Amino acid sequence: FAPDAVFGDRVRRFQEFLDTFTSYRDSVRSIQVYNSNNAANYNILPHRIIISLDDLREFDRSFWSGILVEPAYFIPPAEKALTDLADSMDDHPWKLSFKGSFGAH
Amino acid sequence: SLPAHLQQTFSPEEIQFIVENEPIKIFPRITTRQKIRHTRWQLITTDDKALNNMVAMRSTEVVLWIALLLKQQSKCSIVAPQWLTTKELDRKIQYEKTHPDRFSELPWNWLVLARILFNKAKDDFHDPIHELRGKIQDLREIRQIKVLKGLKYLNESHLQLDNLSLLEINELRPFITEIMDKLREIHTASLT
Amino acid sequence: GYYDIDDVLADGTEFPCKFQYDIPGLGYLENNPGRPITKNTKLNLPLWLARILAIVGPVPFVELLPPDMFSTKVMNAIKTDPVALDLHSINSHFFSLAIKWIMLFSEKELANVVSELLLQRAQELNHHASSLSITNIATSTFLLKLEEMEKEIYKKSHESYKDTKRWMFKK
Amino acid sequence: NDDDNTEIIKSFKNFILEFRLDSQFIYRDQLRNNILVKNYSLTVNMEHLIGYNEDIYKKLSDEPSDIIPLFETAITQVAKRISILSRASLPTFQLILNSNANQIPLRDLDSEHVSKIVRLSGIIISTSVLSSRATYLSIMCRNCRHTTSITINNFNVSLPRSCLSNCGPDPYIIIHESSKFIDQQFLKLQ
Amino acid sequence: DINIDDILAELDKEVSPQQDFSDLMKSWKNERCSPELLPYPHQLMKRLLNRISMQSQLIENISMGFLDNESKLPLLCMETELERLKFVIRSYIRCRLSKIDKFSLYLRQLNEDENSLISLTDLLSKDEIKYHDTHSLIWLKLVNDSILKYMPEELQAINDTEGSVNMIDEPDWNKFVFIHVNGPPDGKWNEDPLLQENEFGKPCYTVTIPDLKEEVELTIGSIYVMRYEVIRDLLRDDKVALI
Amino acid sequence: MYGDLGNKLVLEAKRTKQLYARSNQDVNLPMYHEDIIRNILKEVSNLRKNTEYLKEQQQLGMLDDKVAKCQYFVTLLCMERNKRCLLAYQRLRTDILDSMAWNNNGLDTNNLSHQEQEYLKEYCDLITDLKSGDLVDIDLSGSLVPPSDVFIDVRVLKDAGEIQTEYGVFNLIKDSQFFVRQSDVERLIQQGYLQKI
Ligand SMILES: [Zn+2]
Repeated sequence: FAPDAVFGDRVRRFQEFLDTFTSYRDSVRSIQVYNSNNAANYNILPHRIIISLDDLREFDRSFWSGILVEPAYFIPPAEKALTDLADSMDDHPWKLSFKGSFGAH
Repeated sequence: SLPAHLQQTFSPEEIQFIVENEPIKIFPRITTRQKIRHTRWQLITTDDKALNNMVAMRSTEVVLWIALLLKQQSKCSIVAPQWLTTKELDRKIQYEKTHPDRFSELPWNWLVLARILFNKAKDDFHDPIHELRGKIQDLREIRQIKVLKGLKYLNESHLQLDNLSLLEINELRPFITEIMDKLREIHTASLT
Repeated sequence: GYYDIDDVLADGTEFPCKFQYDIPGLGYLENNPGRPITKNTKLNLPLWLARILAIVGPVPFVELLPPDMFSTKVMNAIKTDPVALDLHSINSHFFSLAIKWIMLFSEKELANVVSELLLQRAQELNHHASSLSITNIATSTFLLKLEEMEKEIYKKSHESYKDTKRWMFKK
Repeated sequence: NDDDNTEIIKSFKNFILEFRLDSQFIYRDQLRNNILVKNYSLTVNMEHLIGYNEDIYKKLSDEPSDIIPLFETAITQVAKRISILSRASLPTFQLILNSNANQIPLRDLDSEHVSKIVRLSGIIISTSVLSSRATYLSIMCRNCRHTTSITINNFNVSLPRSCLSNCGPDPYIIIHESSKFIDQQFLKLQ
Repeated sequence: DINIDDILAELDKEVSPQQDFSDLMKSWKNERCSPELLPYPHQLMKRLLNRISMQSQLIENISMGFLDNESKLPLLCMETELERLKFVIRSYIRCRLSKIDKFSLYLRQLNEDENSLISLTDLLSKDEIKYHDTHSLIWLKLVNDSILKYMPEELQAINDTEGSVNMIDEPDWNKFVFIHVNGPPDGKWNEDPLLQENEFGKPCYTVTIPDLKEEVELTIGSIYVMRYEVIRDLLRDDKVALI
Repeated sequence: MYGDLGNKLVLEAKRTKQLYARSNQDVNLPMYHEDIIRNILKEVSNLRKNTEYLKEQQQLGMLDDKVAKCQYFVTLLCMERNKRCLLAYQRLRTDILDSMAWNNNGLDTNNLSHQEQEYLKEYCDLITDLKSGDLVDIDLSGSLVPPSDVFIDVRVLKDAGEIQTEYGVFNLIKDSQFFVRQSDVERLIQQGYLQKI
């Protein structure tokens, strides 16, 4: 098993997650338009999203437990997919944050 | 009127009592068959004939509690059932290792009878008893792994446990029935 | 069972009720027999009472608000890590109360989640019940996080294993 | 050397699998019961090890720092054999020793006791935080990315000095994602 | 070759105390594990108690003959036989007395219900009828004087079925039990109507879990954990037995 | 509030259940909670007086089709709850007394109510009625551990002198030891005079 061979599938699964729970797309676009307005109007929101980890569990438990137990192999594809989502919005690497129900962690 | 711990299961002693009612093959060391050229057994729970017609080292079959009562004295030797030998137990171990899902078809009394005969008839085995104890231990350990795998699939509906021993069942009974009962109660509560 | 003591105790736990009518004289539930209860009064009542006032009315006399023990917070905590969760600290009778709540309001989601919780905890409970001395701290911690329902199942199971081990090894 | 190590390991596997008193296989049962509650260790009474085969205890007491790792390895193999179905993972089990040998008071321990098993008593005056020690290092060469791994046993270790087939003067680095670690604590006994 | 096994069979063909003890063992094993109070084997128990009396009198007579060839071993087997047999009857009766303790009000309901297909004197022994009646009266007197004297006339009934919780405890009919699928008590698989072929051509019974609307094939000679109600009539006909 | 004393009483019930369930012997059951029971019974009498007051005032007619219906239903439910708590407590102590009857008396009295004392007497009379009737050939009050051995060694734990049995005697000399039929000494093992197996 080598991580690179599964990176693409992990990317598209997190992309499907972000497409499903569209509140994260709305958050990305809200940050972008806030920053664009404040850049032009002459203070800046960061390129960071807090995902409810419960949403990622209810979507795909395997990927969720991947984020929890093997983040070194699961956060980079998730952040790549998020950066690609931000790129897909109209006109820098985006980062992730987590909330909820960590259990034994 | 029935103790709390006997309410819905058998004690291990009761399991032994059940197993003790099985017939077993013995070599008598007394002669009771009278020649043509005195007390008879006169039982009511089991067949009287074999005990009344014993001859020394003509092997014959009697109920196990009588065989043990005779083997408490020197007056008998209890022949091990064919499965309780090194080669046969090794075949069952290989079956258990080869078929992860199934339990091997050891007889339902196997742990109980192994315990009984290793303690009360330690000198009657053709095989060295330390190897038989070792292989009985191998079997119980492997079967316990399979039990743990099985408990991952408890249901509100039913379960199947093809060749599990009477003692293994009785050990698990006040857990499996309780958990499947509570899964049923959760499930049926949801129905309109 | 009618005389099942752990059921009598579970019925004694309290749930959030919202009254749907202005009713004189019931103010003793609000600790004063001389005043009415009013519509949209929000009050905690024992389940043996709240179960009934939520069905008799027509609009029933009480609506039962979602209790915290079945809130989205607790359900998410259940759905991540069933064995690590301290159900006893959530509610000592959580399974009996979940069964009663599922029966009172037919709710497939909660029935599934509570079934999943019970099964996944039953595995760990059987592991600690099966392990015997020849108490271990890893067992001693886990038995704190068990409900009274689960403590009963544990004692019965562990006693069965211990009795079997006793019989096998002592002549 | 590893032929003799294999024979030592097999001897300990037989000690776990065969040692029995009054119809109970106490070490098989203890190992299983420990595995169920997920503590991966075994407590061995050295009276039983002596009683089983005093040659084994002679090997152990002659040089415990080489023999204890082999005993731990034997415990892992039996652990798998009694808890995982053969042909349908666990860490390296800690060996814990119980003993009734004559105590040496703390002030008498000196150069003659170096590398010997020792029994003593005292009062713990301090307990440090849980430092992390490697059991297994994943390793690779900084230049040619030759990849290997080093298993470590904590009885007295290093990285290799130069690459195992130019790679520069001191070439190896650790890969922490596939390396494995354990808790280590310091106590001060008075 | 021409098969002849039936010809050989028609040539070869040319109650017992042991079966009674085996039926007692079956009754005891089924009673201990079932939630319901099973019907009493009236005739079997009459015969067993007769045999215990006669065997005791025999052992007495032989002991007198010894006191007033002389091998003690058969007497020892007779003595410990009667001890083992009396243990089985004792355990069986004590168990179903405990069940009567649990279901005293439900059994009273079956007695009161004129529409019932079960009469209490089918289900219970004469001694169990005595025990049920007088234990019910004595417990009822205790709680009447202690407690129910002080309740209003709305609430003095001890068998209130309409209250906020039902006072009558009944058997948990869908309680899970272990069973071994005997098949018919005869070897005549061809004679059993419920028996049928499973996949792989091995016999079975199909039973329906009514809540789940699901069929399950109880194949002969294998062990299942089943809701008691779902198997209840197969158990009534000895096609399965509780482990 | 009207449910509380019932909850106190059934918490008492649960604690005495655990007390009995932790040991192999019959633990002597704790004191009968006369005070909490009297407080509950007085509370029930007050709830009865409230129903009487209300069913009087249904002649005066205040909003009775709902309001009197509600007050009546609530106080009725309070009485049902208090009955359930009282009967749960009494049924547990009944169960433990039945257990003790079969274990010993059918072969600490201050802690019972007088109803419970005469109940225990009547229940022992019932057990003896069973083992004295038909089925008499089985000592129905005997043990439920299966007979594993017919002959046993027994060590005399307390002195009792010369006693006869069916065809002989035992002189129960302190710290003597017999080898004897178990069925001839079982009564003395139950009565605590003989030690082994
Ligand atoms: Zn290199």
